Amino acid sequence: SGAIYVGNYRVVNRHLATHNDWANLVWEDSSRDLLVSSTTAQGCDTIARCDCQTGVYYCSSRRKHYPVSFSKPSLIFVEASEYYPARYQSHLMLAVGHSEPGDCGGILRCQHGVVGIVSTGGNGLVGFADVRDLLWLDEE
Ligand SMILES: COc1ccccc1CC(=O)N1CC[C@@H](NC(N)=O)C1
Ligand SMILES: [Zn+2]
Repeated sequence: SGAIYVGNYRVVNRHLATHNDWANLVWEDSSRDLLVSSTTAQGCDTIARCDCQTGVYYCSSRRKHYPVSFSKPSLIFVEASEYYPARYQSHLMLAVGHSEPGDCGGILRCQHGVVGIVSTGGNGLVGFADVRDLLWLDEE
């Protein structure tokens, strides 16, 4: 589990969105595993606007933050899970790092701010849904 709180937005994995998220929906995209809902309180996270390929992510199954090198956002085939059939996911970045299904939502960050959230993984890989192209998260 986990979310990014930026401005009056909450960014979560689409597959973990709550009824309150759907009833306060701003934007969602199944092909990216992302959903954004509105919030009453202002958040403290800032979004990175950069091309970093190194950062640090939070892994709940280890209660630890790990440094990682990650690929550029791409279209990658993701295996079937309890939440999606096997399909192509867009804007996904892969890295070598531990992950388990419930690690989705952990933040990946660089020196510039939040880069994305854990979305996929297995066998010593972890995949992150990028958010750096969503420029509208920084305004209104
Ligand atoms: C972090 O995911 C894993 C880690 C280790 C093993 C297996 C997984 C995959 C998994 O169970 N998934 C459930 C949510 C689905 N998200 C998506 N964007 O398709 C991925
Ligand atoms: Zn950066």
